Amino acid sequence: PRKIEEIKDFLLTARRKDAKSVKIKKNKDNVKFKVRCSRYLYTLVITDKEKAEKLKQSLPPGLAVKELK
Amino acid sequence: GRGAPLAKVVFRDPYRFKKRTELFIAAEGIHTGQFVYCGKKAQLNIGNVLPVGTMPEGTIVCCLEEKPGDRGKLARASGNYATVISHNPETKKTRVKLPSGSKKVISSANRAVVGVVAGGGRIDKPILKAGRAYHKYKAKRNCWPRVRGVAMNP
Amino acid sequence: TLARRKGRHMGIGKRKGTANARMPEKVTWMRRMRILRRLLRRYRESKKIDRHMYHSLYLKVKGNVFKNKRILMEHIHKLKADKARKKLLA
Amino acid sequence: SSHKTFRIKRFLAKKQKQNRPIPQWIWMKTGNKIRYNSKRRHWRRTKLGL
Amino acid sequence: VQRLTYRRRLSYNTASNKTRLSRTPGNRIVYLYTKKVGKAPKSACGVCPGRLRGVRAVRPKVLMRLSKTKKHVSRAYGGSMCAKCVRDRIKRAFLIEEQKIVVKVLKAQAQSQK
RNA sequence: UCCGUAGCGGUCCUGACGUGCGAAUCGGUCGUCCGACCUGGGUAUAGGGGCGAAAGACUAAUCGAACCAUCUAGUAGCUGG
RNA sequence: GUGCAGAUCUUGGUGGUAGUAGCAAAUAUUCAAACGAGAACUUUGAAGGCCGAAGUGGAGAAGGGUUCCAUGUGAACAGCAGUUGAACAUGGGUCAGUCGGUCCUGAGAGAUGGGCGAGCGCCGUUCCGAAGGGACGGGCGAUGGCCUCCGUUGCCCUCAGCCGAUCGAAAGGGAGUCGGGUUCAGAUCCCCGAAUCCGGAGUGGCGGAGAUGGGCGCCGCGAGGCGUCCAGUGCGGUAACGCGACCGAUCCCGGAGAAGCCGGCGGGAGCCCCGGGGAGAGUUCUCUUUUCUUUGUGAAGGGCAGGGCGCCCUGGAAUGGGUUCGCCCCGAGAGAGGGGCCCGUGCCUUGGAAAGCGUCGCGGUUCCGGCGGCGUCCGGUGAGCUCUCGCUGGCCCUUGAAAAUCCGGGGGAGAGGGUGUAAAUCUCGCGCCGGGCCGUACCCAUAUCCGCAGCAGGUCUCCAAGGUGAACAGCCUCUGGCAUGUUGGAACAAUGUAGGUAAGGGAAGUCGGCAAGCCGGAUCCGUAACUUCGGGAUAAGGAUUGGCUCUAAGGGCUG
RNA sequence: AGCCGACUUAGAACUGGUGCGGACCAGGGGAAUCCGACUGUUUAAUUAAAACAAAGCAUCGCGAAGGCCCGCGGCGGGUGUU
Ligand SMILES: [Mg+2]
Ligand SMILES: [Mg+2]
Ligand SMILES: [Mg+2]
Ligand SMILES: [Mg+2]
Ligand SMILES: [Mg+2]
Ligand SMILES: [Mg+2]
Ligand SMILES: [Mg+2]
Ligand SMILES: [Mg+2]
Ligand SMILES: [Mg+2]
Ligand SMILES: [Mg+2]
Ligand SMILES: [Mg+2]
Ligand SMILES: [Mg+2]
Ligand SMILES: [Mg+2]
Ligand SMILES: [Mg+2]
Ligand SMILES: [Mg+2]
Ligand SMILES: [Mg+2]
Ligand SMILES: [Mg+2]
Ligand SMILES: [Mg+2]
Ligand SMILES: [Mg+2]
Ligand SMILES: [Mg+2]
Ligand SMILES: [Mg+2]
Ligand SMILES: [Mg+2]
Ligand SMILES: [Mg+2]
Ligand SMILES: [Mg+2]
Ligand SMILES: [Mg+2]
Ligand SMILES: [Mg+2]
Ligand SMILES: [Mg+2]
Ligand SMILES: [Mg+2]
Ligand SMILES: [Mg+2]
Ligand SMILES: [Mg+2]
Ligand SMILES: [Mg+2]
Ligand SMILES: [Mg+2]
Ligand SMILES: [Mg+2]
Ligand SMILES: [Mg+2]
Ligand SMILES: [Mg+2]
Ligand SMILES: [Mg+2]
Ligand SMILES: [Mg+2]
Ligand SMILES: [Mg+2]
Ligand SMILES: [Mg+2]
Ligand SMILES: [Mg+2]
Ligand SMILES: [Mg+2]
Ligand SMILES: [Mg+2]
Ligand SMILES: [Mg+2]
Ligand SMILES: [Mg+2]
Ligand SMILES: [Zn+2]
Repeated sequence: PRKIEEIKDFLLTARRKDAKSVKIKKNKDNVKFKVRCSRYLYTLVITDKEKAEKLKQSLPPGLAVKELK
Repeated sequence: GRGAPLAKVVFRDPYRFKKRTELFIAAEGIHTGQFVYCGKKAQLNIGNVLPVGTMPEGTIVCCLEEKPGDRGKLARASGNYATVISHNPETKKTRVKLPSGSKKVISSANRAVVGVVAGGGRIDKPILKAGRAYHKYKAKRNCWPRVRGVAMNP
Repeated sequence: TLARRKGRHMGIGKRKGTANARMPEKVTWMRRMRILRRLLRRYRESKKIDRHMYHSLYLKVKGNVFKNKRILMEHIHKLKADKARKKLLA
Repeated sequence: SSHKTFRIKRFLAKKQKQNRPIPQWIWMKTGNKIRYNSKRRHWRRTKLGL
Repeated sequence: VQRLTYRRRLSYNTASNKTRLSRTPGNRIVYLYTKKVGKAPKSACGVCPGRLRGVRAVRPKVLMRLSKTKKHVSRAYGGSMCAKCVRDRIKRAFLIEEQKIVVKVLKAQAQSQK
C-alpha cells in the first residue's frame, strides 16, 4: 500500500491506465479514497468534509466508483 | 594438528598481473606488514629465504630443503632449527646439522628460511589431564588411547 | 501475597533456599553500585563536587566504603565542611 | 512418510488398487474355481516389504 | 496462554529454521520465519576490525535488489575500503613515489662528481 | 570442581517376574550430569577380515572366526532303528 | 520303490491335563436419558476423578501406506461384551513461482587418460593427457525484415588459467507470502484482500536522469528573441558521508555466503503480575464496588522512538581524568560540545475496519462470508520465565567447513552528440508477460513405526500457564485431553506382592547391619587429625524455625 | 518539598496442648587397614572391579630411494595438507 500526501498526485494515479477501480470509505474524522492500480492500492486521506465532497465530483468519468459502506 | 604457526605471504607474479599467495612456516619474530625477500641476492635477516651456499657458517635456518627445489622439508616443527656447518665451493656441497644432531651433506643450491620455527617450548608445559591429550590428538589422527600389548590376548 | 507485603510467612521456617539463592549478593552489589555512581555523577554535574573529589569517591565506592546513599551523602557533606575551612583559612 | 517419491507413490498406488475383493459375478462362471481373493493384504499385518 | 506450533515441516531448531512471534488481526500469536541478520562489508585493508559505514547490512542475494547508492560510499575505494586506510594509502603512495625521485636525484648527484 | 533435574548409564535388594509386559523388562535404591558429555542423519572400514579406553568384547536376538548357497546324501571303529 | 510298534522317526489329526493356569504394573467410577431385539463397556447431560505445561495437550522428522473422512454391517478379528473400532463393505479425500525436493558443496563416492590384470574387471581423481567447442573487437561471407539499422550463423585475426566428468544433506548453504474466510475429510496451496522474487523484451511502453549552460555580435525600452564560438559520462557536505538515477569491457583486488564453547550485563518482544473502566457470566444462608472469561492488528512501504559504533569535526588533558557488574580507554588524542552511519522484529500511519472477536437484537419458516446497535479502553511494574538482538570477557599443545551464488572497488580498451524532434547510457518511478516437474491426507506412540500382537521395551525434535518453593524438583489447579490401560460382580481365608506401624531390649539375627531405620532444607555460631596447603568440610557439634501485630533499614520522578 | 513502587533483611511484642523445613522436597556420622592417584571406560543378556585407559616417567627405530604398515599387481597406497 502507498499513501498519497497531496491531492494533485491522487488525480494522476486515478487517471492512470491501470486504475482498475476507485473506492470511497466514509468513517469518522477521515475520508479515504483508494485507487486500485496494478501494483499498489493508493490511499488519499482527507480530514476535510468539504474537500471530500468536491473531490468526489472531481473524479474522472472513465473510472469505476464503488462507494463502500 | 600443528604446533607451528603459518604465515600467509603474498607476492606478485613477474609474468602475469596477479597476486600469488603462499603459506610459509612462520619464523619466530615475524610480524604482519613485514616484507619477506626470496632469492640468491636477498639479504640475511630473520624470515628471509635464500640458498644455503650464500649464508656463512653457523647460520641458523629452518624449512630446509633436502633436495634442490622441493619447497622445504627439513627442520620445520615448532622450535626446531638447523645449523650450517661448512661449505664446499667445488662440487657445490654444504654440511648442515639437523635437529636430531645427525649431520647431512646437501647441495649448495637448496633454500632455507632464516631463523627458528615459532611456537618453541611447546613440550615444556605438562599436559595435566587426559582431556588435553584427547583434544590434541583429535586434531591429528586416531592414535591416542594406547592399549599396552601385555594387556591384550595372544 | 498481601501478607507477604507486610512481611508475613517469610520467617526462618518458611525459607528453603539459601540467602544467595533468594537474594543474590551480585545483584545487591550491582544495584548499590548503580545507585551510588548515579548519586556521584548527579553531584558532579550539579557542581556540588568537582572532578577530583568525584574521582576520589568513585574508587572508595568501588572499594566498598559507603554502605548506602545516605552514608555517602553524610560523608560528602563532611568533606565539604572540611574543605570549607581549608578554603576559608587560605 | 509424507516425503514420498514418484516411483514409491506409484508402487503404493498399484498395491492399493490390488487390495479389493473379487466381484460377485465371477463365480457364476462355468470354469471357475476361485472362492475369494487369497492375495489380500492388510496394512497392520503384512508390511509390504519396502 | 496459547502454545504454538511450527508452520513448516522442519521441526528442528536449525539456523535456517528461526522464528519470531507476531500478533495477528485475528487476535492470535503466530510464528513468522525470520531472515538471517546481514553484515556490513569488511574493509579491504585487512587491519580495521570495524565494518564499513554507509552500506546496508543484508544477505548477499539482496544486493541484486538494492541500488548502487545503497551499496557504496561516494569516494575512491568507497564501499570497499575505510577512509582511514584510504588516506593512509594516499600518503604512502605519494611519499614513496617522492622518495624514489630523491633516490634518482642522489644517483645522478654521485655520477656527476664520479 | 561438589549436591542435584532432564538426558546418559545400570550398584544393591542377589526384590518383582521368571510356560513373564519383555528371547533381558519393572520398582525402590543408585553412578554421572560443561566435558574423555549425550544424540539424529550422512559417510568410511567386511569375515582369518573389520573394529576394539582391551571384556576375546562387538560385527542385525548369531562371534575363541557372522550370515546365505554349493561341494554334500562330506566321514564316523560311535548312538538309535 | 512289496508287509511297521518303536528310530527324542516325517507329515496330518485328536486326547487327559482342563472348563484348569490365567484375563492383578501405572488411584475411579456413579446416576438419568436416547438409539436398539439385546447396554457394566456406544452416545448425550449431570457429577466425582486423573494426566497437572520435562502432560495422558497441541504440531513435525524417520518409518507406515489409506490406517484419514462419510455411510452401512455385526459373519470372522479386536483373549469379556459391543448398538463400538485402526475390522469388513460401499463411496470420497492430499490443489503451491513464495513450503520443501529440484541447485551447491562436505566427509566421501565415482568414470575417462594412464597403469595393473588370464579374465569379469581392479587401482587411481590430476596422477605418464594435443583435456578450452567459449567471448569481446575487427576483417571476410550469407540470410531476413521500416533490406534503414540491429540480429543470425560460416571462416580467419585476437584473447582466455585453473584442477578436474559426475554424484553426494526433505536438519548444512540457498532470492522471494502474509491476513481473513471456507471442508464430512485439504490449506502460508482453494476463495477474497494485500504484497513480493526471478527471468524476458527489436519497435525498446511512458515518465524522469544524462541536459540543455555561458561568451560574442545584433535586435527588443525591458521582459527576453534569432545567429556564431565553445563546454556539458550528475550534485551537495571541512568530514564521517548524503541525494531517485548518475556510461564503460577483457583483467585484477576485496567483501558477503562463512562460522567454536562458556560466563556476565544491557535493549526489544511474547507470557506472567498489579491498579482501574466496559461486556457477559459465577456466588449471594451471611459477607464480598466481589470471583472468572475477554478486551487486537499481518507481509511490504514511509516516519519516529530505542539500541550499537574499533566513525568524523573543534580542542589539548597531572592536582590525571572518564567509566563498568567486572572490565577497560586516553598526546597513536581522554573528557566536554557538535555531527555521521548501521539495526530498528518496538510505536504511529498506508494495509485497516470494510475484515476478526466479545455482547445484545432482528431477519431468511430455512439453503445465508445475512443484516444491524454498542464495545474492542487507560495505566504501572519486575535478580521474573522463554525467544531474539547487542556489548564485553574467559578457555584451547582443541582455533571451531566448503562451494553454488551475489556485490563493491581499482584500472580505462571503448561508445556516444555537435548545440539539438540532442545521442550513447540508467542499479530511479511506474506499465506488460511468464514461472514448467515431484511431494503435500492421517499416526508420529502405553493402539497407525520396530520388537510374530492394540507387547509396561525402543525410537529424533518445536511450544511450555497459576500457586507453593532456590528450582523445567515434588504436590494441587486452569486451557486442552482421557476413562484406569486385553473384562465385570461378590467375598476379605492361608501363602504371596507392594506399603506401613510396634511395648522393653538394641545387631544378641546373619557369611556379612542384607533389608529397613536414623540424618536431611534454611539461618546462626562452631569445625579436628592429616595434607600435594588447593582441601578435608554440609568435618564432627549444638541452637532456631508456626501464626499474628508492629518497628527500623535498603529507591526513582519533578522543581 | 511533593508524588510514586518493588521485593528483601534485621529486631521487638503477643500468642497456640513445645507445635512449627507440620504435606512435599531433603547428606547418617566417626576411627582405621588393603588396592587403584584422580575425572573417564569396560564383558548389550550372571562379573563396574583392584581390570582398561590416563597425564607423568623411560627406552627403541627413522634425515625421506627413510622408519612402521597396507596391498593379487602397477611410476600402487596410509601415516603424509607430515
Ligand atoms: Mg576416540
Ligand atoms: Mg584380558
Ligand atoms: Mg560472590
Ligand atoms: Mg507393526
Ligand atoms: Mg535447509
Ligand atoms: Mg505489530
Ligand atoms: Mg550509500
Ligand atoms: Mg563435574
Ligand atoms: Mg557431581
Ligand atoms: Mg533377583
Ligand atoms: Mg511365579
Ligand atoms: Mg499387563
Ligand atoms: Mg583388508
Ligand atoms: Mg570404547
Ligand atoms: Mg580370557
Ligand atoms: Mg573303536
Ligand atoms: Mg513300483
Ligand atoms: Mg505307526
Ligand atoms: Mg480360575
Ligand atoms: Mg496432534
Ligand atoms: Mg502428541
Ligand atoms: Mg471377544
Ligand atoms: Mg477413523
Ligand atoms: Mg497466490
Ligand atoms: Mg573405482
Ligand atoms: Mg547434487
Ligand atoms: Mg538442503
Ligand atoms: Mg571522546
Ligand atoms: Mg467491527
Ligand atoms: Mg573509474
Ligand atoms: Mg498436514
Ligand atoms: Mg494398550
Ligand atoms: Mg486401577
Ligand atoms: Mg475399565
Ligand atoms: Mg520396638
Ligand atoms: Mg520405643
Ligand atoms: Mg554376631
Ligand atoms: Mg549366631
Ligand atoms: Mg542398605
Ligand atoms: Mg573425615
Ligand atoms: Mg601398612
Ligand atoms: Mg580407580
Ligand atoms: Mg552384563
Ligand atoms: Mg552388573
Ligand atoms: Zn582500514
